[PDB]
Amino acid sequence: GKDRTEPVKGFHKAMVKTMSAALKIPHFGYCDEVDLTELVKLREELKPIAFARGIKLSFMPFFLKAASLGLLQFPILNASVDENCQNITYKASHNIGIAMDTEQGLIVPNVKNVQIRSIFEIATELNRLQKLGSAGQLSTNDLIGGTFTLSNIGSIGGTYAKPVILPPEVAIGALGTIKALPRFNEKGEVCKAQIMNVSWSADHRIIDGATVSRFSNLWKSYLENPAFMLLDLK
Amino acid sequence: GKDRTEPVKGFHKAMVKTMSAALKIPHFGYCDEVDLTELVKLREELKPIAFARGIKLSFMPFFLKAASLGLLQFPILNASVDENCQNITYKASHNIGIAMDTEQGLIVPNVKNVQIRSIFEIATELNRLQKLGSAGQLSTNDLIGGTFTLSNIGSIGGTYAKPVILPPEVAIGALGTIKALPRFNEKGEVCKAQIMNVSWSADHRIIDGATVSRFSNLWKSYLENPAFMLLDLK
Amino acid sequence: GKDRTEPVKGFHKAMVKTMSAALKIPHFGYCDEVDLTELVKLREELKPIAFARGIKLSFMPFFLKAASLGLLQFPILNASVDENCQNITYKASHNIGIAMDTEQGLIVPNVKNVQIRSIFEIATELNRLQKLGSAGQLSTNDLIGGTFTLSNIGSIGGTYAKPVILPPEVAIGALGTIKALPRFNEKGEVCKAQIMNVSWSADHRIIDGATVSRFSNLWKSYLENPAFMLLDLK
Amino acid sequence: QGLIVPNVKNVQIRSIFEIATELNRLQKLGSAGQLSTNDLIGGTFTLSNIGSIGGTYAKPVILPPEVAIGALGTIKALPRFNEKGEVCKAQIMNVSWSADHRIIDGATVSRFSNLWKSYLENPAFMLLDLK
Ligand SMILES: [Cl-]
Ligand SMILES: [Cl-]
Ligand SMILES: [Cl-]
Ligand SMILES: [Cl-]
Repeated sequence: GKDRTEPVKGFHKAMVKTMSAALKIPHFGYCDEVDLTELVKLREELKPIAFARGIKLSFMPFFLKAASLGLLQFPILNASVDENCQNITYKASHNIGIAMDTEQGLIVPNVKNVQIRSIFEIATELNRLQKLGSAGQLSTNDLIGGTFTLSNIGSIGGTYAKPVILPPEVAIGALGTIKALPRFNEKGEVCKAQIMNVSWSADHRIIDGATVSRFSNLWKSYLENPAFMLLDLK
Repeated sequence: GKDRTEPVKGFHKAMVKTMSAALKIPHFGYCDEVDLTELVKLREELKPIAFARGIKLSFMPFFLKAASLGLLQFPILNASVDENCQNITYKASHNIGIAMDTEQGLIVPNVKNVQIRSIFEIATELNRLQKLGSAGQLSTNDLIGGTFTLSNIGSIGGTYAKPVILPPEVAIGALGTIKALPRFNEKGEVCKAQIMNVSWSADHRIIDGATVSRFSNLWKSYLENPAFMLLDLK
Repeated sequence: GKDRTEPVKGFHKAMVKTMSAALKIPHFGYCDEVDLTELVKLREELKPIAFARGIKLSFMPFFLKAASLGLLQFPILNASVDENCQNITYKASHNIGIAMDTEQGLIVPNVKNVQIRSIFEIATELNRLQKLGSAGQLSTNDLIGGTFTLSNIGSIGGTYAKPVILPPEVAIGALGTIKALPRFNEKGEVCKAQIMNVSWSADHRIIDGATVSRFSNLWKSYLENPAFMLLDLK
Repeated sequence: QGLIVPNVKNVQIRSIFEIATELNRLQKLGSAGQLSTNDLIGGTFTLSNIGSIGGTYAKPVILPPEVAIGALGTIKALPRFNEKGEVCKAQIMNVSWSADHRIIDGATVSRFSNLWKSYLENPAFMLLDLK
């Protein structure tokens, strides 16, 4: 009825500080659309195997593994920079953060070493981080060491977005809602295509547009043609 | 054929300062598409009732009422924040600004108290502000006290945007051109759908992704299905 | 397979400076889609004539000429601003930059005086700049005096982007991938339309929303209706 | 020179692509009669791709002291019912296993076979557990 004023208190303090720190990073946005039809079908095919094994199989495990595969080719996107971008540290480990909101705000735990983990393992670690995350039970280790972040806004809504890079990282993707839209196939006939938008933000002080674009294409070729991931997995 | 220097003077100075103060806000962007097929139809129907009552009715009053509805559920989006973001003021009134550009620069009049006004009353207030706005006669009271802003860029053109938040507000939305596109219906058949793009920017220091996304979904559902708006109005 | 730290050195130092400088600019984003079906056709009929004169004709010359035609009508976009944005210098020459990444990232040579050059002249000049750029042999003068930049991200991939303005310029545009989509014609029939996205960033300290937008529609109208460009060419 | 059987080492930590690379290598060497001791030794299990020449089914001979071997026949397009019940082009291959029945029982080879098969009938199934 009247205006209420309140302290930003406690845990809400971290977001203020994280997001303010991101003012120092000149964001270059790059977006695309990804045709996820073959992926949607694929997820359906593996749904029963993963249920049998006790896991719920979402799309994220696929996005994560493709991102990682992509980071092998473009390792500069899995790097950090110092106070004034004097120096860059390339990080061997793909510790990929998953953005979450809680009643206490923004939390980003990461799956460690995605580069040596299978899609099934990634699914398992996601379930774990999510359960812990919703019980307020994430460890310090779950939160530190993140090298790269994906944010599935698409689980609530949206198409395109402009996500905020988390210092000290240099890049973040936001995934929008998967939507059936009319699109042409190779014969030029109108099909049902499952279309997802992706939006990357990159620190343009050390990531040029070709890097992020080509990374995006590789990420996207992997998801549009899942079998392509098969080639180099062991 | 020749270069020319000029001072930024007078009313142009104000835009320099607002936009410069916005640099302190870490902007998070979130976008969506909205099916306005029922609303376009609904609007054609109310046109003559408005014309009879002396009012040009556009889409904005609907966008305004629906924003105020969502803000009731997500009042943090109608809030303000202080010098270095240590206190939130949650603001009772929904003073929603309509961003206009004048032969004089950026001007943001608002509709006071949208939460206690009807679409028709909002339309009346919009007509008043346009009369005065395009004549250069907006008054101090019409300009001040804004809590939240929408910007109808699509009255000129466009799809998505990155609007710039007006301090000390925490969010702003931009609406694109309503435009007919091929889209699937429930039966999986190809229809004409009146599609509009929405682009929100929010102060990620105190507004997380889920809040802007859920707000946006709510706003969207009020517009995709105007019937829902019926339920709670008095 | 461990971390490697490294100095940002040599040429990459320039990208850090430029992009850091761009933080002082409150970027406003405006985006749209452009129907290039006629243009694509048009280019197909011209390739032969230009191949016959020893010039590869891409889309870029068209985009450049149209931008140029638009800047004649909206000259504030081809302007520069000083230290805390107190004076605007309107630039007579349209020296449009073409953002390129080399094996050393960001290089932005420009075509001098687009306002007085033919599309064929612009193609020619773009060809000169490619030859040089990929040989790492662009000269000083090729790189200075830029007044406005285009960045054709879509020659790799992409739909929308949030490009970074290059001080002391006040605007840049990014062009996405040209992609066949299902679109209604005037009869209300589903057609194959050759669609491209454009994303504009502008310094909202001195360029307002209506200015970017109307400039964009003009540019867009020149491309959707290439005949329109004839009217005032000499 | 007759029968020669090199093996790809430690397949379980290699990708399809590395395996392909090793095959081309062993194929090259084999042709030039240049295979090393180390290439020929230590095999634990054998495949014979008879269908690079011909055949459907086969009875391949186990290589002591291994306990199993698979022969692969020619991939042929054959008419087969789909999920509906309509005739389709199906790309059909035969596999014949021989197993030392002193220690390998019928369910084992068969259950092994099914697993292999479904990996190949639904290649996406392999995506799932590779690293
Ligand atoms: Cl920026
Ligand atoms: Cl679309
Ligand atoms: Cl930011
Ligand atoms: Cl900004």
